[PDB]
Amino acid sequence: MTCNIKNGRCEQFCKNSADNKVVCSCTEGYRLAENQKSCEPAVPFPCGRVSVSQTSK
Amino acid sequence: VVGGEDAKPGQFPWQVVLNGKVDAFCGGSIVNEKWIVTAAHCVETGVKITVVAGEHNIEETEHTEQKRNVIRIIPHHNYNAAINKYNHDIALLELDEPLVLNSYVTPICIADKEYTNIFLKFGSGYVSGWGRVFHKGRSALVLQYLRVPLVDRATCLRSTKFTIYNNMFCAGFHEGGRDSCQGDSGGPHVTEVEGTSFLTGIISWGEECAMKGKYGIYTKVSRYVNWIKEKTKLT
Ligand SMILES: NC(=[NH2+])c1ccc(N)cc1
Ligand SMILES: [Ca+2]
Repeated sequence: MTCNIKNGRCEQFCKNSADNKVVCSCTEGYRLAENQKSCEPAVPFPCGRVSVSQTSK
Repeated sequence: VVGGEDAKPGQFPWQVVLNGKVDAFCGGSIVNEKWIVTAAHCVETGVKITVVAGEHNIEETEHTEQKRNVIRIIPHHNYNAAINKYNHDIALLELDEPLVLNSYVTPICIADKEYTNIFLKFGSGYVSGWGRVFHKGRSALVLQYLRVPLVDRATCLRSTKFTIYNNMFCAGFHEGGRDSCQGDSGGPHVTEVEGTSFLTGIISWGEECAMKGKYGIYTKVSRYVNWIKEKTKLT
């Protein structure tokens, strides 16, 4: 698949290295699940995310 | 931030404030437990800088605060206040003791040079800091934030008689009333990408605040992603 087509369905980053294959990758603190496209936190607090209730309720 | 809103505690975990000759004179962002990103012009030789992470009300004690001392300053090598003080306006700060990450102290995401530039193109960014809440007025006791649309490169270059280098960019409104102001520079300009925020800029300078016709100049972080990733990498 062209890595240019909808980012290759990769949640974050997409590429094409060896046999111009659409590889996905995440950013530090995240690891790629078996869903092979989505990223999952690999640390208690990954970057760029809010983890404090925005509501008291 | 003029024309902004009060942030909820823990809404921008990566945000930090800098204290020296004056309190909250500049902002910053957490790259990781030991590194902060900020503006180069915020670091005037001599002044001892103090960094507080987990900050909300700059006046009270929320118990989420974390103070740290800077044991090193690395301004971008192309930065030269003699020639110009806003060109290559980006610097790194190494903390003495590592910050303890939690819901109030979380780093910002820095993406590839290529994506950083794509996320910037999404049009909207979030800017936050404890700077002036009115052009020439008082500062904010509580962290303020504001969403700013990206401004046309042609428009940007035509708004000032000063040279806008390709290292910087414009954001803000044509109307005015809402802008970043002094005390905010060094702070983050983030873009949210499906619930995950990435640093897309650094609040640098401007001409007055929220004045119609003029915008806020931000450092195009995409041209610096690598330098950051390099000198902040942990060992
Ligand atoms: N956006 C601005 N006008 C601005 C931002 C920072 C600053 N220090 C001065 C002016
Ligand atoms: Ca406080």
